[PDB]
Amino acid sequence: WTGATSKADNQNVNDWERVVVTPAVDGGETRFDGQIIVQMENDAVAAKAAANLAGKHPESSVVVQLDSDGNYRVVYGDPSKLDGKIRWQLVGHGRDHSESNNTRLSGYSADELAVKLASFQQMFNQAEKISSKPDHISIVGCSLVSDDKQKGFGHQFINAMDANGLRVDVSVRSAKVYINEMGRKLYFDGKDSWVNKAINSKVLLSWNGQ
Repeated sequence: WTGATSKADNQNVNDWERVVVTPAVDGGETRFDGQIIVQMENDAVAAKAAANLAGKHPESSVVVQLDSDGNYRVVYGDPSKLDGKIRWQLVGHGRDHSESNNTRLSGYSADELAVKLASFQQMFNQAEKISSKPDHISIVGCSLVSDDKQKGFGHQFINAMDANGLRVDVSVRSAKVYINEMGRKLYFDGKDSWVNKAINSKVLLSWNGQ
């Protein structure tokens, strides 16, 4: 399991596909007062997974599509309701690329991603006339990748974010997709198959401040 084999389509946000959000009928409870869900590539799995996350908390979630140039569009929700400390969820495919140890999320190394998000933080709040900053960032991979490469990117990302002026807690996990004809939520193996895993793994990194 080495994530998606395709090339990340992360350019020209205005040409991306949009998915309708449907309010989850058993949403649940959440810590956060609100959240921004950032879809980082034009991919059907990512677009749907992003919409599914927003569905869980339809009244307090904002879905944003964001390309490599820093351009974005709000495809769901009301950013004006975002205030204070919130959650970010990043949705895309993890990919291992040949000549390096590391992994990349929607085309970006952890450092490149941190630079773009720090820029997005500045631009988005000013454009939308709001005062918000992430308290926690959840990385939601749409392709199955091993536990260790998940942990590796997470550690790189949380340090890179801090070097760009944003100290946030970071979690990393793989998303499941409900497969209607199979009637089950399954993981995409990054290539051509759905995978049923009995056990889900999630790593949570947090600043101690000690």
